[PDB]
Amino acid sequence: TPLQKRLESVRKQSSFILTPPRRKIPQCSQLQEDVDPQKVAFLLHKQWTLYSLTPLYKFSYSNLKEYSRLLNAFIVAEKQKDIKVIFSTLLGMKGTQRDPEAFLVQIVSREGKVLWTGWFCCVFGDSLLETVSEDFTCLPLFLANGAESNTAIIGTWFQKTFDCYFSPLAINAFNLSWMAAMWTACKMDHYVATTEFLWSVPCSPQSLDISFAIHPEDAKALWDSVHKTPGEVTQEEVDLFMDCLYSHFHRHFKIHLSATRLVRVSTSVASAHTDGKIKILCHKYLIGVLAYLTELAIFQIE
Amino acid sequence: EEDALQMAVGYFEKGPIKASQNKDKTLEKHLKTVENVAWKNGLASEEIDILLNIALSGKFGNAVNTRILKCMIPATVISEDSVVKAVSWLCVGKCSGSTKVLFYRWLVAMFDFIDRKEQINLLYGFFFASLQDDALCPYVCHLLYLLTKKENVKPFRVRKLLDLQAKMGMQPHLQALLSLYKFFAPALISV
Repeated sequence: TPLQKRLESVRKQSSFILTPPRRKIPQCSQLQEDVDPQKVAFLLHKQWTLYSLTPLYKFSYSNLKEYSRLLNAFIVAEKQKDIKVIFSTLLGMKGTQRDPEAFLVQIVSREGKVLWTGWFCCVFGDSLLETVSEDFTCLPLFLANGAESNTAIIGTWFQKTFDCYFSPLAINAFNLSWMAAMWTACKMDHYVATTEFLWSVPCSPQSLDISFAIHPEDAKALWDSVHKTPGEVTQEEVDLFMDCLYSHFHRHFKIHLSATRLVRVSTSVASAHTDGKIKILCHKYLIGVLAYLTELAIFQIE
Repeated sequence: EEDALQMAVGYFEKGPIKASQNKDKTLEKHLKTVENVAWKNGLASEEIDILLNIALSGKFGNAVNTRILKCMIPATVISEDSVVKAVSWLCVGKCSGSTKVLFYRWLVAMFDFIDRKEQINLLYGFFFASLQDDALCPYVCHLLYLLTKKENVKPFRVRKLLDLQAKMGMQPHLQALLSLYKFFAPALISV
């Protein structure tokens, strides 16, 4: 039950049974229970460097202050090789009631100049929840905004004290196109930003990039052209949205965007990159954007 | 003769050097030639440890001239370090700072040879409080590196080492002591 179940999960995932998933359109998520409006709004329009974090062994959301002290005494120790660390549970960034509660790790420098504000969450991640034992608080996602030097040091502290490991989450152009399609499929209003897809042609001498930055309403009326089954988005529908982009770019510029790869998909819901510096979370659909991000971090974990 | 020669030296220790009829050195030089063959038995090393440094003649050259080659033949025993813990007593006599440096250098170098390192480990704070000395620090740090155990990592010692690091400069000896205390109960963190 406790380990062989993960074995079967890995076996099934590697077996590669048909996985065009009829994922539901991201639903307008009313801010559940106690989500701190100031804290949650602080996490929205901030660029998170995506990481896939293995379950924290012997972790507890009761011993926050002593972990904060141990990590603060280690951060300033790496400067020896002015800084405050405040572990902060978020109380509402979870998909199911059984998910581990999301907690923050903020490097606060006199005033509240939050230098790093790292963030661990497990939302709709009940595929790794039912595979870890009770001692592991599985938080597949890790969201660090501060400098990579502080991230790659708090990651080492977490590895040392919880046996949890940080593989840098990289959203491939497949998942990038997927999340591009569902985030224009939302029922949002007052589109914050233009729906931009940053492509990158695979030239060996040069490094040309393309920004297919649709008007967010024009990318919605274009999605409704390729949207036939309601509620769920199909891989056929996602590929048809991407192919409508391809055949409307090649119609003008005569270069095949399908021969390129997505590197970033800016959307009024959430911007998303490939190299890891992915999650800008403009709109408060984030319980679904982070659901996709955790279910993608689970994939890298398992 | 080695025992008898050092009792003869002790006879020189009960009287002034001027009032003595024979040289204080020449007998100790014969002892040094003996050390070139055989340095000091456990009782002999104990005795030459305990008396030649407290208050008596023990000239800072003559005491060091022995302490260079005063090392044990078999090993060092508990009674060796006992009465010389009254040499680290550091007072009117004090076994002055050059011979003190040589003493802690000997304590580091012959630390591989103690019958019971646990007894000296229970003498941890006596050497730890001698670490405040600048001249003794580079060698007392090594001695404590070889002397350390978990029972000797009380938080007041951790904060004393941090106070020493703040007051003094960044030193490899203090860095080694701090990394070791971090290897034990982590009241401090340093890499």
